[PDB]
Amino acid sequence: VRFEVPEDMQNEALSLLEKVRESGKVKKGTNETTKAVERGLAKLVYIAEDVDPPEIVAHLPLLCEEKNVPYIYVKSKNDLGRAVGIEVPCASAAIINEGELRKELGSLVEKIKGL
Amino acid sequence: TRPNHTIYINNLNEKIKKDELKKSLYAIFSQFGQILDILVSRSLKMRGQAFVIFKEVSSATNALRSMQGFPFYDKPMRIQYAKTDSDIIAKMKGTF
Amino acid sequence: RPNHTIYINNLNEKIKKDELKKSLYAIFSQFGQILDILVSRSLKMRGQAFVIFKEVSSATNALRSMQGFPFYDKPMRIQYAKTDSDIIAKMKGTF
RNA sequence: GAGCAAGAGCCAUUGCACUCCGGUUUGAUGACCUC
Ligand SMILES: O=P([O-])(O)O
Repeated sequence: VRFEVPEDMQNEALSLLEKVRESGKVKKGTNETTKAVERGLAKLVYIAEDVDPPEIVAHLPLLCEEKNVPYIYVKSKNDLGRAVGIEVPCASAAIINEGELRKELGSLVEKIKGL
Repeated sequence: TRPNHTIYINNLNEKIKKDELKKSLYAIFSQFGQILDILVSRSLKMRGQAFVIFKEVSSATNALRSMQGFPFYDKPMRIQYAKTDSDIIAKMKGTF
Repeated sequence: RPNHTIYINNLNEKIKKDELKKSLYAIFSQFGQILDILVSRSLKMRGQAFVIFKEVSSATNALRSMQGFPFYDKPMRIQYAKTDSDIIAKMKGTF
């Protein structure tokens, strides 16, 4: 984990996930997300902070940085699992299309660019 | 045991999803005359069974006679007439 | 000449392919394992199919039993597929 | 292992409907499926 993220910023990003499933396209789970990034389809990825073992998502920051993809941390992976609409935990996700919620996502990106 | 426009079928394969079940039933049974509807549920009380609503009783009879014990999804159909008229049939009669 | 695969024609052409595959399965699973089911995609070749079982006996029982069965209200013509005509069909888009 | 990306087991029920009603374990830390 590279930087700290305030709670409200997360909660916002999760709301934005659940919403963006309605108009955009989401890739859920770490293998799909890594693939999405490698193919440069990733608009922004989500990483959970309670992944055990950490080696599962540990390569996402480096890989996003190499492909110029913004990325945000969220506390719980059960939360992330709920946010993407599945019946199990989720460790990492990625928005690869949004349409409706462009400016919202946009605004979140610079907030992440803070640190 | 008294002839009805509707045949009641059971001993069906409970693993088959509902829409598929309706369409497969309609294949094997549209054979016998016009079908007004096919009714399927997978609730506790209604699983494994189906109702096929023929427009004509003759159709019903030939279906029942011709398909009795037929291995549908590898599992022998038990067919018998429905105990009472399906609502659409009653409406047609017209009682209801 | 007996095969583990039967060829069917006089199928009903106003039936979409997924439903067709499933219904075919519904009526043929009773004779044994089915490796695959292919329906025609061309227009030549408009109402045709291959059902590929695993065992030749399966295909033989199926052929005897279902000859002329009025599937979607049209009695099937069923025969043994010629050797490799199914994989050759799948390799092209004839299907 | 590669590909795919959300279902897959078990227990119970043989049950006559036309608005709808069992339980349980597992699966994005990757199920059925393809090679
Ligand atoms: O959608 P899939 O996982 O059944 O291929």
